[PDB]
Formats: sequence, structure tokens, C-alpha cells
Amino acid sequence: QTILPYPNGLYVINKGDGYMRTNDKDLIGTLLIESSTSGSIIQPRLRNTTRPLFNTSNPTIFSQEYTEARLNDAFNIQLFNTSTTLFKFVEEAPTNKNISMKVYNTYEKYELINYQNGNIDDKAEYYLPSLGKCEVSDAPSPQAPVVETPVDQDGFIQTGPNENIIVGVINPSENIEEISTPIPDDYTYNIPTSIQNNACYVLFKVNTTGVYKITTKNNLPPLIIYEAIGSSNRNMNSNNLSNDNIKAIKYITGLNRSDAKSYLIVSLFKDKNYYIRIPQISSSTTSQLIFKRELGNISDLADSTVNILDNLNTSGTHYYTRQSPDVGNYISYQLTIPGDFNNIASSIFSFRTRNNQGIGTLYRLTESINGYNLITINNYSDLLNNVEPISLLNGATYIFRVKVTELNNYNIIFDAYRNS
Amino acid sequence: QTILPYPNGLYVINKGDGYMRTNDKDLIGTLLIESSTSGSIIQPRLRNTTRPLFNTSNPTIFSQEYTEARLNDAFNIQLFNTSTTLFKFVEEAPTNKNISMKVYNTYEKYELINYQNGNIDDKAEYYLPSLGKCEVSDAPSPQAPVVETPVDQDGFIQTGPNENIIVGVINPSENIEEISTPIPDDYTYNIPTSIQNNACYVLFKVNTTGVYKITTKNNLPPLIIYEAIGSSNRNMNSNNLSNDNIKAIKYITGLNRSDAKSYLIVSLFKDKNYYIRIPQISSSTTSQLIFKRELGNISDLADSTVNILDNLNTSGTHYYTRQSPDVGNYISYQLTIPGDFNNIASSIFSFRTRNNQGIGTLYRLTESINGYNLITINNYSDLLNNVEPISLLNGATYIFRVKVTELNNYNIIFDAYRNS
Amino acid sequence: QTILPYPNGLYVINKGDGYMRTNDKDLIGTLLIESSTSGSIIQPRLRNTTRPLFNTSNPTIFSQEYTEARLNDAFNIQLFNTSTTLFKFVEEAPTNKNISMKVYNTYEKYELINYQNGNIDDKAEYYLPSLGKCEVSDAPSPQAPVVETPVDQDGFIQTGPNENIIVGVINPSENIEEISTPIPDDYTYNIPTSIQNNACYVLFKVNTTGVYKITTKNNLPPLIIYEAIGSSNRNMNSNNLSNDNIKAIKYITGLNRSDAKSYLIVSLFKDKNYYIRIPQISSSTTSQLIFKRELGNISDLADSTVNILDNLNTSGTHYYTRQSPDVGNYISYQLTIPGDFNNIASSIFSFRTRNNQGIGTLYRLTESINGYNLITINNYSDLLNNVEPISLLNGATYIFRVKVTELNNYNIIFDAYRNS
Amino acid sequence: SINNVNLADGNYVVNRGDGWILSRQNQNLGGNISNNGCTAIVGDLRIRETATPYYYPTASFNEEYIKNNVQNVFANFTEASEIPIGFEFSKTAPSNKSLYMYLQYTYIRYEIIKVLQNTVTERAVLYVPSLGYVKSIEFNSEEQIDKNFYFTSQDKCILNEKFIYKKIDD
Amino acid sequence: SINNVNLADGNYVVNRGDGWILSRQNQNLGGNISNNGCTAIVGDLRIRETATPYYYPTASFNEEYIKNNVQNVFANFTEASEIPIGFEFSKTAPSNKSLYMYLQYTYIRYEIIKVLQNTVTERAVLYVPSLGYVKSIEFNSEEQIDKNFYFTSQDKCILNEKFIYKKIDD
Amino acid sequence: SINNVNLADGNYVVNRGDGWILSRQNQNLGGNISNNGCTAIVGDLRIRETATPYYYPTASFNEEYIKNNVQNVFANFTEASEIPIGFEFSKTAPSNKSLYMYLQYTYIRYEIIKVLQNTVTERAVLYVPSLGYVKSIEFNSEEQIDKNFYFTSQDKCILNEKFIYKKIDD
Ligand SMILES: CC(=O)N[C@@H]1[C@@H](O)[C@H](O[C@@H]2O[C@H](CO[C@]3(C(=O)O)C[C@H](O)[C@@H](NC(C)=O)[C@H]([C@H](O)[C@H](O)CO)O3)[C@H](O)[C@H](O)[C@H]2O)[C@@H](CO)O[C@H]1O
Ligand SMILES: CC(=O)N[C@@H]1[C@@H](O)[C@H](O[C@@H]2O[C@H](CO[C@]3(C(=O)O)C[C@H](O)[C@@H](NC(C)=O)[C@H]([C@H](O)[C@H](O)CO)O3)[C@H](O)[C@H](O)[C@H]2O)[C@@H](CO)O[C@H]1O
Ligand SMILES: CC(=O)N[C@@H]1[C@@H](O)[C@H](O[C@@H]2O[C@H](CO[C@]3(C(=O)O)C[C@H](O)[C@@H](NC(C)=O)[C@H]([C@H](O)[C@H](O)CO)O3)[C@H](O)[C@H](O)[C@H]2O)[C@@H](CO)O[C@H]1O
Repeated sequence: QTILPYPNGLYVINKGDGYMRTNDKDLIGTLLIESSTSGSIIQPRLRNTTRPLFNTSNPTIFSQEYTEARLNDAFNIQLFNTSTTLFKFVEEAPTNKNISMKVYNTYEKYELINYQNGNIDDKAEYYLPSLGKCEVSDAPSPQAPVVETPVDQDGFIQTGPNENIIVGVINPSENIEEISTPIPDDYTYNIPTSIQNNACYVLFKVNTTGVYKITTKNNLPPLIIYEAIGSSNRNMNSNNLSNDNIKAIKYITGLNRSDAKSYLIVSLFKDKNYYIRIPQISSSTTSQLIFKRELGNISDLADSTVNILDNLNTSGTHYYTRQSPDVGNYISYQLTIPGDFNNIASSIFSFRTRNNQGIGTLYRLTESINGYNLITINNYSDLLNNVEPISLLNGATYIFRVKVTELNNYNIIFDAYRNS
Repeated sequence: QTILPYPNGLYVINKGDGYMRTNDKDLIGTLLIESSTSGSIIQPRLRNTTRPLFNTSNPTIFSQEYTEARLNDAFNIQLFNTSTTLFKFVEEAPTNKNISMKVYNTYEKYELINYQNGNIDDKAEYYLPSLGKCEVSDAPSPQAPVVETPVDQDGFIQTGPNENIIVGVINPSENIEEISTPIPDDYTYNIPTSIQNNACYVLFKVNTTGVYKITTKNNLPPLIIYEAIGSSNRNMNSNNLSNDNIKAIKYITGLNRSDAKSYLIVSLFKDKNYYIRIPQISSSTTSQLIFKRELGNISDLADSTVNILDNLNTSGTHYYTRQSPDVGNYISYQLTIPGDFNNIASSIFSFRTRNNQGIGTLYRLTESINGYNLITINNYSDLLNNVEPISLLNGATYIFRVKVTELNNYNIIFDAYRNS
Repeated sequence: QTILPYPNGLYVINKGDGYMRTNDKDLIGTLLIESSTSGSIIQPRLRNTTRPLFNTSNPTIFSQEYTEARLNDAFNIQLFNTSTTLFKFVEEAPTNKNISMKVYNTYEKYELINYQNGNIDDKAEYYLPSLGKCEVSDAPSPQAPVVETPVDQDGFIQTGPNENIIVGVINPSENIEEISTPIPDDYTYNIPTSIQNNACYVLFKVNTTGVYKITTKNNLPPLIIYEAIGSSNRNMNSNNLSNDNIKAIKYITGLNRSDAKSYLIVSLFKDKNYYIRIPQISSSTTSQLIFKRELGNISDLADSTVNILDNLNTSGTHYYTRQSPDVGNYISYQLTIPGDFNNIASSIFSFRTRNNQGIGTLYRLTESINGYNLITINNYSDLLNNVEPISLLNGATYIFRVKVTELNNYNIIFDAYRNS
Repeated sequence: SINNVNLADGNYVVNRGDGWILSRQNQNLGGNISNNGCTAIVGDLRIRETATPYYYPTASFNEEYIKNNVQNVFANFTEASEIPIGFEFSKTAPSNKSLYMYLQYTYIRYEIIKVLQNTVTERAVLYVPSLGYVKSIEFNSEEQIDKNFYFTSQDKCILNEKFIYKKIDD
Repeated sequence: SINNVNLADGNYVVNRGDGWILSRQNQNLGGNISNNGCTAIVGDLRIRETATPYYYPTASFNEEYIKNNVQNVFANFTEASEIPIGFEFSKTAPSNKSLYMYLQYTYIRYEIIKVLQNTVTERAVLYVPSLGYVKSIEFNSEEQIDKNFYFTSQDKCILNEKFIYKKIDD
Repeated sequence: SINNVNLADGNYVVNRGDGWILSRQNQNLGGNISNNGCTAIVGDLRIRETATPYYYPTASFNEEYIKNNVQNVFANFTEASEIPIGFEFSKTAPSNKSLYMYLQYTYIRYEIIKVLQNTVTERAVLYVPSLGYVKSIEFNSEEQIDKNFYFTSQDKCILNEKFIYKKIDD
């Protein structure tokens, strides 16, 4: 019941270790260790068989076998129902008292989810057999008065430290395309016809580390870019892209929203591999993927989706609903002021957001024979309640950057209020 | 070579742990552990095979298989020639000297005996493989002068702590009868015809905890009652007796002696199971077992056999030989004084014992519409040498209780000396 | 590259433990043990298979199988490629730092050599799998600057303590003869015809401990005597020699040199077994082995070969090249002075050595009806540079004993300089 | 007595707790003897082949009924029995005396009770093999030992007993 | 960057050192939980059936080429894999708090590099199963833990990295 | 010498004691090397397949005669050999130096003697595998070691020798 700032797709969440069922259903045993004595409980693996626990909201597709394959893509887990890993606990009772040693089997809880438009449509919980838990305490009195107690509710409880690690995986039903040659400063890729049938991922790497602008020729549809987790510093060839079938992906930036006309500004390192996910294009006209290495302080947009705002030639509110970046991340908006350019002529604007809070930076986009350049016009320490207006030259282009500071809703709404 | 205060039957005696043969026949090995070093000897059970030792005075009946079955009835031992129980010894030598570590296999000695009339007619000794013994001491000098020594006598020696635990078992050749319904305050049971062919046991439980009088309608033959060891607090039904096939029995009270006309006064708890052993009745007339819950201080006879004395209408000694109870236990005698009742009329008596010593209590048996009642007439702190006579009303009934304090002989002799 | 003072034959040299290959080829693994934690690496022998390393200069004869058989004769090694011996290392990191635990497999290096006339004609190196090595040290910094380092040279390095244990073995291609009866004070043995085809060994024991003179009837060829290592205090019979097939031999004294006319004076103990190696005799006339227990101070020649000097009837240098005894051991020379005996008449001599240094003792050999006797004439603390001459009675016999103090060459040269 | 329960009428499955040792089975696995500061160690593996359950059924509750109702609410011992589990105890013998320790299996006691008028009318019992427990005593061949040390006449719990229930349905 | 090597032109096999843990495989073997001064122990056996190598080949260097060139200069891991080897870690939980430790395999990183103009042009990588490494942290159900403790996004060496080379011939 | 016994005339079976190590077999099982406070551990299992007896028969006493007469009076080693038994030794290496320890089997020496005129006329010998013994020494690659540490030329007993006899009948 919390906001998950990620694009549509599959995710595997390591929800922590130390999970066990209620009513001692995972109790291995208890030892009464008398003073000056030592007790020990062992899982020697004389048999390597382990018993995983599985729960799914859709048996047909999110089957145990399917879920296991996802866990393999996320964390590369090899053994699901066997183990050669031994665990053992040892305790010595003091000279003054007796000790009670309770030992239980445990599980690591992995959650597999199908996340669509801020919502979970399917869910599976895989409990990977773990290395147990041991509770030692002062031995109870054999005389302690017995208290009738109703059995607890059927279920799990967490015993290990708090953990929540999200890892995205390539959607196995969307194909993967590959740009074999490390891309240079400029590159154009023709999107295959299969795009008409389903979204695909384009795997690639850059020849030179730096910031890049990535987009379709009409800034439509919106793109999403990921990093192949663990891809850096493995096999490498200067003239070819060495694939490692890494299906674990880290979301950098991008949106799913259909009408979100935009392009991406991201930081790319040559020693890594990346995936760009192109939505399904239900059109017969061939689309293209354009890559361009940007020199200049356009890098300030450091890993951001730049939304091009439409219909700015009116007065009042101008809203834009977009999937909100996570706390600390960016989301940008490009504005070409209505009217013709002649330094003097201007219009008054007031920038705000509505669901989520953040820090704003207003840039004046300029041109040079050395690429683009940004000139900071102003900064805003409060966007949810900003009232300070500002005048912008007509026919000029501005980019507003938002750094999310408070994630209250799945979507963040941007408002380019035109006072005049 | 000591008195065993128990009725005829079978017994399994745990004679202790740490038994081993002479001349190092059970030596596993010796380790020379030099200073600042640690040594260890282990029985890891890479093979679960163990080798029991057996000796019997009658191979035909008291076979190893038979003996093992008895040990199972007594202590419920499951594994006789295998073990998954590991034992290991560890010792660290000080910085100043060397240590010698000798480790031996050991056995727990169980004795199976056929006990008849104060005598052992058959005997078997079962040596159950145990968990070893370890002797550490200062390492001997390699230069120590060698002393010619003759081998010791072939046999066993005990190394563990002193132990002697007697447990009786149902004689497997005498059938078991069962009184299915928990007996109420009054109950009569007809003894089956099979009684003509051999003794039997009658299994039962009481519906109400309290003291009971148990006997045959003519006080013949004498009965014996046992407790089913471990029978309390297991399966239970208020309308039925739940059997646990417990063949381990704890002797409460009773005699074997044929002419011992008597009845039993015992304390019975409803949460337990009991066995009454009825001797073989070589008669065609059906006998009966009568149960009667006694209210009153007749409970003072707390677990005792009440012997009814015969031929009291003469002068002088009146001896009665009976199997002696153990130190601390009782044996009672009922006396109806010869002559007619008329308060005043009396006769002088002097109570004594001859083989064993004990504490005596003389009771006057009275009647009430609330059952019986006892009135203490006198107590005797010495029965072997009592000379203090006492006058008893003729036609009145007295019960004398003996608490054994010294067990010198299998039989205790009671003497109701009539001075007048 | 050092002098090996032994006769021709086979030898197995334990060159030490802790041998391992370069470039971590025997590294089992490294553990990073963090402070307050304990780490352990184990060779549990879940599989008893071990992998020996072998190198030979002659695959045809000194094969691995052959070499293993020799190692069995030398040290009685049973298992070459399997082991049930477990080894394990444990280390606890202090509270202040991290520890690095590196563990490697190791080998004991056994060298098999065919030694002929001060030279090694064939050589094999057998690396017996050992019980590992563990190196613990302060954990290195993960930030430590990486230094390009060229791989070391392919090979072995020794990690265990310095060790060099030489053990000779019966040459398996020379047959063994046996003198069944313990030899008395005098004994003559006829050398079999097989001697014409190859050298043989004669196994025997003496009935009485003491010093013995052993030789062929013409003092030719030279003999060599060994002790059967471990032969003492095992099976024994006063009328027969109990063989233990001990093929491990300890060289006592003797030469290989063909023209070395001589006899042996050695100390023999009845509880031991000995081997006399008779060279191949390429003659059709039967030779003999004569044994004679010597009483007297002839025992002073305690384990020595007595070389009979020839051609002493000239002036100047009189050299004699013989295989040098080891530092601390003897080598003797018998001299009968040229000329007839008549107390007074004498000749001047000056004794020296040339390659090796030693201590000399000059004895006057005399006769008695109680055997021989020696009279010390003089001692020399320096033989390499001795100039002190001495006059010896003509027709008299002298024995010069040399105790090697410096082993510079395989051969020691003796010089009986005749000044007159 | 022990049949008085503040429970509605019906059938219940009860977890009586872990740590139950059985009547007179005290020395069935043997004992161990050591001395002079030596460390003694005894252990075992409750392999499915040895660790066998003890059923004490009644008219209303048979073996099958007891098992399914226990494995439904509490730990499924039939499944777990396929995976070997070990336990051990160790103790150091006194400097100048002997130490004797013996081992015995512990159990989890489950009960199936029939309640009527706040009283137990019927009671089935199940003992599921848990782990083990050792008892030790110091001695010398002269010392006299209390026989309660070697023998347990009535089933009992070495830990505190428990009463965790759940009413059975249908 | 990491492709600059002061090496003559040619192909080389390099030992990058022992102690390499792999990306996001941190908790694949499970974790262990203990408390109040109890000693926790976790261990494993790199049996040939589990300990499997990870090959990352390139055009010039295929799986076979990488293996033979590594087993020729450095430890022959194919042979050694037939002999089971164990390792364990133990730690004592704090007196009044909980301890959590998890295990993961360590590796030896080998590289096959193609050098041109003192720069790496091609790089193949091989990870040979070595032993294991544990990470521990003390905690209570409230504490917040740094996720770097549970996750490793990029392959790294817990010990100091190494560069021990040998030029390949023919 | 060692053949003088104050015994009546006849044949005897003698237990010469446990703790016998054999000639030059010192390093047959290999050695172990550690350093800087590390704890080294070596152990073994005298499995029936390895632990093999060494017979040294004479004319009067053959292998069979020796075995039956020993297993009749003393421990029956043929039976016991079917049950695996282990032993181990452990030692901590010095803080700033190296430790080397090697293992070898120990034995029980049995003898079958023929006595005449208070002197041993014939002597058969049997060595029954017992357990093991380790020897350790601290060192550095420079130190010179006494070769008696690595080699035993004559069978001997690391414990005190014994002479426990029983005259053989018929
Ligand atoms: C996943 C996906 O396809 N996106 C879904 C949305 O399309 C869908 O809502 C869409 O709303 C559209 C109109 O919404 C605004 C907005 O952003 O809030 C209305 C603004 O006034 C308008 N801005 C101006 C000043 O013109 C703004 C803007 O045109 C766009 O953001 C593009 O820049 O659109 C429209 O009605 C679509 O038909 C409708 O689908 C939401 C549900 O509301 O679900 C998303 O998953
Ligand atoms: C196991 C069994 O059947 N009992 C055997 C005895 O019956 C048997 O001895 C019996 O002795 C009987 C007579 O003995 C006395 C006695 O108790 O000592 C003699 C007393 O004077 C007599 N008391 C009086 C005053 O009458 C007493 C008494 O009648 C009975 O105890 C009954 O109350 O009997 C008789 O001779 C039997 O024939 C004889 O079997 C003994 C061996 O002596 O072995 C028991 O096993
Ligand atoms: C293994 C074997 O058979 N021995 C080989 C030697 O025989 C061989 O050298 C031999 O040398 C002989 C002559 O050498 C001297 C000597 O000992 O140095 C020369 C001395 O002047 C002579 N002494 C005197 C005063 O007569 C000395 C002496 O005669 C002998 O030692 C016997 O007492 O001999 C001769 O030339 C042989 O033909 C020759 O084989 C050496 C190589 O030089 O190799 C050995 O293996």
C-alpha cells in the first residue's frame, strides 16, 4: 500500500529473510541446555532436499516454474529446492542457569509482480528455503502455570532485518533486438516491423562515455531506458557488443503514457550495456531511434525525460499528468513560448506541481556551434505552493527541471500557468 | 545375594551403565596428547551396527530374542543392535605435561529373571551397547620399567555410577483380561473358565479416585495388584478404558501363598490403569472379583494385603508366614477374637514378628452406616522384641498393621500370642 | 650438487614436505575473515581420491609404478593415490582487523635415484599428496593499487621444514640369498654359481653380538654390508632366521672398486638382520664368504673396510683411491712393511690423504692365542697436511685408521709415502 | 482435575508443547562416562527411520484423524521427517571426579480433546519426535544415586507445558 | 581507463585474483539469524555438481580457448572440482540483540586479453568457483539497513585485485 | 637381554601394549603446515579397508595361530574393524612462526612366545591398528631439524611398554 515509482513491467522484490509460518509450523526443535553444559542443533544436509513455499494470484501464467525463471533473471538463483549449505547453532549455558534453545527453518520472501499503470495486476510470492533462526533465552519453569491460548492466524511473520530490494526483469514476452556495433556520436536505428505486434527492447552500448539525447523522429512514442545490472567490466570487444543475457534491469528514465511527446537525456558509460524499450507501434510507417551525444551543460538534465508541452497559446492553467519519478530523481518539461521572437516581447508564467513536491530549476535553452547550452533563470524550493511568477521571451524555449522531494502519488502533475 | 521383596513373575533389572570386559577387550584405543595439543576419539556412526553381549541360563526359553522382547516390555527399548547416537571425547593437554587418553566401548547391563518363591529359577544378562568411557591421566613414561603381569580373569567390571532399577513385566504366558468400563463404587467380575488353565491379569481403571477393597468371595485365592507404569495422562475416555499395551508393571501389594485367605486395601487413581493377577483356580465352580470403594479411615491400611487369621481359639503361639513387604511397606492381619461379644469379656494377646523388624499399629475395626472405621488401640516401635501384652474384647475384630523397617528374610513371620 | 657418500645402488630420498607448484596451481582457496568472526577451510575426504605428481628421466624402467614400488620398499608407503586423512584449518579474526586465510594442497617430495660410481644415472621425482599449508595474514586492502606482474616460472617450491632423509633399498634386479641358521663364531658360505650372472645379497644374522671379520678367501672382490632397517625386535627364532622382507637397507661399510683387496671389520647385533652384497664374479671357480667373530681391541676398527696395500717395496708416493666414507665414519688400510723381520730393522713412512680431511690412528697389529690385538703407535689430527714421518719395523704389519672430518670429494686418496 | 477446560463444547486439537520425555525410556540410547577435565560429547540424528511417532487413539479419534488435524494446524511432521536433523550436548568432567551423562529423545505432545460441559470427555495423544535431552551427574564408584535420576515413571515436560488450541470443524 | 596496460602487443591470460563476488547473487544461498550470545555457523561444500564456472567469451576467445589457456598456466579447476572441499564461518550474536549473516560464493577471476597499442582491445572473462564469504550485521526489527549490505550491483573483489599475466603463444 | 622372562616353560600370548609406531613409516600419511596463530587439525578414520594388521610369524606360530590366541584372550580386532572409528589432533601455530605436524598410525603389539629355561626361544609378533599420533615442530625455512624427528628406525612404544601374559593350553 505504497507508491512504486516504476514503469509498467515485471519486478522481483526481495522482501527479506527470516520469514516463517505461525503456530510453530517451521519449528525444528527445542533444546533444554542445563547450566555448565553446551547444546547444539544442526542442519547437516545429509539430504540436500529443501521445501520451497509458493503462492500465486494466477496459476496459469504466474506458475511456480514461471516465477522461478523470473527469480533466476533477477538474482540469478540456481538452486530452488536443494541446498548443500549447512547451518548450525551452538550455545553454552552459564553456571547459574538453564538455557532454552529454539531453532526454526526460515525463508527469504521474493515477490513477483506484474505492474501496470500504477497497479499490480498479478502477484506471486516465492519463499526460498533459508538458513534458519535461533532463539535462546532463560529456560522456562517446568512449573509455570499453563495458560489456554487460541492458535494464531494462519500465515507468515518476518524475523530477519528489514529489507526491500526491487529488481526489474526483461518482460520475457517482448523480444530483444541488438545493435551489434558500439554506437558513435550519432546513430539512427530503424525499428523492425515486429514493433507492430508488441513492444521490444533494443540492447546496445556507447563507444564514448557521456550524455546522450535519445528519441523517435516525432518524439513519439515515449521511450524507456534501462541499465543491464552487472553488465560492466565483463567480456568486451571494441568493435562488437558482447551479450551476457543479463535479464536484470535497472530503470534509468522514461514514461509509458501514450501522448507524452518527449525525448531522453541520459548519462551513458561505455563499459555498460543498456536497453531501450520501444512500445508497440500500431502503424505501418517505419519509426526510428535516434542517438546523439550531447556536449555542453545540457548534461544538467542528468538522466531525465524531457516532456514537450503542447497548447501553450491560452491563458490560465496548463496541466500535464506524468508518472512521477522517485524521490531524488528528475522529470523535465520543454517550453517554446507562444509568439514571435524579438528579445523584448514576453509572457508571464507561474510553475507549480499538484500531487508531488519537489525542487524546480528553470533553464533558458540556447544554441551554439558547440551544441546546446542552458542558462539558469531561477530555482524554486517549493513547487506545490509556488506563486512567484516570471516573464519569458516569446518565441524562446525554456526547460523546467523537477527533482522530486515528496512522493505522495503515482503521478506528478505539472502546471505551466500563463498569467499573460 | 540379597532379598528381593517381590511376588513371583518376571523382572528386568537395569544393573547400570559403564560395563566392560576385562583385559582391554573393549578398548577402542589410546592417544598420546602432547602438551599444548588437543586430542579426540570419535564414534561417528559411519556404520550404525553395534554388537550386544548376551548370556542366559536357559537358551531354549530365555533366548536372546525372548530377552530382547522382555527388555522392550520393561523399558520400551527399540534398537538393540544398531545406533545413530554419536559419542566423542576431547581433551587438551596443559603446557607442562603430556596426557594419555584411553577410550573404551561400554554396555548397560540388563538382567532378566524368573523369580519364584524367593528364588531365581532362570536368568539372562543382556549387555546393551552404550556410549563409552574415557580415562585421561598423566602420560606414562616411555621408560617406565615393564612389569610382567598375568592376564586378569575373564569377565565384566562396572565403570558407571551405581544403579539397580527393577521393573516387572506382565508374564507373557498368562493372558490379559480387560474390564472395559471404568468401575463404579461397587463391581463384581466373573472370572473366566480359562482360570482353570493358568493365571491371568485383569486390566481396569476406577471411575473415582479413592481407596478400594478388592477380593474373591471367599477371600481365596490371594490376589496381587500392579500399576501400569506410564499409564497415567495418556489417551482417555470417560466411558471406556483406553489400552496402551503397557507391559511394564509396578507391584502395589499382594501375595502368592495359596492358603493366605485375604483381601486387599489399596489406593487407586482414576487417571491410571491397574492389573490384578488372579492365580490359577483349579476348580469348576466360578469365582468372582469384587471391588468396593471404601470411605473412612480404613484408608489407613494404605496399600496393604489384609491376612485373615485362623485358629485363634487356643493358647500360646499363633504363627503366620507371609512374603515380606519391602522396607517402608505394609502387611496387615485381621483378627476376630474367639468367644461371644459382651463388651466386658476379653482375652490377652501379645503381637510379635520373627524374621523381619517393623512398626506395629493395632486397630479396632468398627461398623457405621458410613462404612467401616478404625480406632487406634496402640502402636509398637519394636515388634521383634515386643512383650507388652494387651486385652481384646471377645467376639470383636481387630486389624494389626506392620510397616517393615528391616528386611532380613524373604518371609516375615507374624505371631498372635494368646496369653489368655 | 653435493657429495653422496654411498655405494652403487638404489636410493629413495625424502626431500621434505610442503612442496607445491608455482602460480597458485595448488591453491584451494582464500577466505576473508572479518573481525570477531571465525573462518575455516576443510578437506573432509568425502572422496578419498588424491592426485600424485610424477617426473622421471627414464619412463621405460623408472616408471611411476616402478617408483611407487621403491617408495614402498623404502618407507613402506601403502596408499599413493587415495587418503582417508582429513586436514582442516581454523582461524579467528581479532576485534580490530580482518584476516586473510589462504590454503593450498601440498606434496612430500620423494626422490628415487640410480647411483653409480659417484654419479646419478637415472632419477625420478614422486610428489606424494600431503596435508596442505595455510597462510594467514592481515587482509589486504580492496583498494590496494593493482601491480602488473609476470607469471613466475613453472615449477615447485618448498614450504615445509628442511628435510633430507636417505634410505637405500635392495636392488630389485639382484637376487637375495639367505643363510637360514644364525652364524656361530666361524662360518664359511659358498657363493652360488648365479654370482657369475649378477650381484646378489646374502641375508643373515649372528648368534652372538660382537665384532666380526668378513671377507672372501683372497680378499677379492670387495664386499659391502647393510643393516635391514627395522629388523630388530620383531619375529625371532633361536635356530632359524625369520625374514620380514625388509627391503630398506642402511649402509654400514664396504666398497665397489674392483681391485680393492680387503676385508670388513664390523659390529653386529644378534637381534638384527644384515645383508652382504657380493659383486658379480665373472669366474668359474667357486668363491667363499668367511665370517669370523673377533675378540680383542680389533673392535677399534668399529665398522670399517680394511684396504690391504700393495707395492710398498719402492720409494716415494704410494697412492690409493677409494670411495670416501661420510664425515664421522672410518676407512682403514693394512700395511705389511717390506723386508724381513728382526725387531731393529725399519723404514720411514709419512701418511697423508689428498681429497678429504680426517683424523688418523696408526696401529701395530700383533698376534696372540686370544686372537689379534692392536697397539696404538700414534695419532694424527691433520692428514691433509701431515709431514711428521715415522719408522716402522720391516716385516711387521700396521693398520692405519681414518675418520673422515671433511667430505670434499667422492673419493678419498690415501698416501703411504716411503721416505726410506 | 486436568480435565477441566474453559472451552466451548466441541472437538479441539491442542499443542501441549515441545520438551516431553517418555516414561521409563530414560537410558534406551546408552550413557557416556568421562573424567579429569575431559570434554564429553553425545549427539544424534533423528533420521526418519528411527524417529517414529507414538499414537494413543480413542474411539472418536483414530490415528488418521489425529495426524491430519495436527499437520493441518501445526508443524507437518510427516514431511519434515525426510530431512535429517542433528543435535548434540557437551560437558566438561570435573578435575578429580567422574562425569556420567545419558541421552533420550524429546517430543512434542499433541492432543485431540472432546469437550462437554467445560470438561474433557475423551483425549487422544500423539508424541512427535522432536530432538533430545541429556542428564548428567558427577560420581565415584562409591556414591549412591537417587533413582529418579535414571528413571521417569510418568510422561512429563522438561520445559513449561502448553495449551495452544483450535476447535475442529465438521 | 581499465583498458590501459603497459604490455607488448599480443594475447595474454591473466589471473585477476581470488575473492570475487558476483552481481546481485548476494542472498542466493539464504541467511541465518541468531541472538543473545548464541554462536551461529554456516558452511558449504563446493561439490562439482554445484560449483559451476561462468564463461564470458568473445569473438577471438571461446569457452575452450579460455579454459585451456587458464588451466595451462594457473590452477586446473576441472581436475580439482572432483574433490569436495568445505569451508565455514562462525560468529557470536551480541548479548541483547540479533545477528544476521548470509553466505555467497567467491571466485577467481581469469581474463584473456587482446592488446594493441598498450590498450585492451578484447576481453574474455572466466569466474572459477573458489570458496565463500559471509556478511553479518546486528539488528532489531525496527532498524533500517543500508541496501548495499544486501546487494552488489557490480562484480567486485573482496580482497585486493591482481594482474598476474603470461603472454599466449601461437 | 629382552629374551629373559621369569616364566614357567610353555607358550604364552602377550599384550605388549598400545602406542606402538612402526619403523620408517613416519611420514606416510603426509604432513600439515600452518602459521601466525592459526589452528591446524588433522584426523583419520581407521576404516577396515585401510587399517590392516602386520603379521610376523615363526615356525611354531603361524598367522592363524597368532590371531586366534590373541582374539581369545584380548580384544577381538577382526570384529571391531567393521565399525569405523575416528581420532583427531589440533594445535595452534605460534604467533610469528610456522608449525609443522605429521600423522602416523599407532598399534597394539601382541606377541606369541615360546619359553624354555626362563628364556624366550621363539617370538611371533602382531601389530593391530589402534589409532594415531602426531608430532609437531615449530620452524622457519632456515632452521635445521634433527632427523630423528622425521624418522623412526626401530619399532617403539610412545607410551610405556607392557607385558600382560597368559599361558597357552594344548
Ligand atoms: C498510459 C497512457 O496511455 N496514459 C493514460 C492517459 O492517456 C489517461 O488520460 C488521458 O488524459 C488526456 C487529457 O489529460 C491531460 C492531462 O495531462 O492531465 C489534460 C490536460 O489539460 C492536457 N494539457 C493541456 C494543457 O493540453 C494534457 C496533455 O494534453 C497531455 O498530457 C499531453 O501533453 O492531457 C486525454 O483525455 C486522454 O484521452 C486520456 O487517455 C489516464 C487516465 O486519465 O490514464 C493513463 O494511463
Ligand atoms: C506359595 C505357597 O503356596 N506357599 C507355600 C507354603 O504353603 C509352604 O508352607 C505351608 O505351611 C503350612 C503351615 O504353616 C503355617 C505357617 O504359616 O507357618 C504354620 C502355622 O502354625 C499356621 N498358623 C496357625 C496358628 O494355624 C499357618 C497358617 O495355617 C497359614 O499361614 C494360613 O493362615 O501355617 C502348611 O503346612 C502347608 O501345607 C505348607 O505348604 C511353604 C514351605 O513351608 O512354601 C510356600 O511357598
Ligand atoms: C669401480 C671400479 O672398478 N673402480 C674404478 C677404478 O679401477 C678406476 O681407476 C683404476 O685406477 C688403477 C690405478 O689407480 C691407482 C690408484 O689407486 O689411484 C694408482 C696407484 O698408484 C695405485 N697404488 C699403488 C702404489 O700401486 C693404486 C692401487 O694399485 C689400487 O688402488 C689397488 O690397491 O691404483 C688402474 O689404472 C685401473 O685400471 C683403473 O680402473 C677409476 C677411474 O680412474 O674408476 C673407478 O670406478
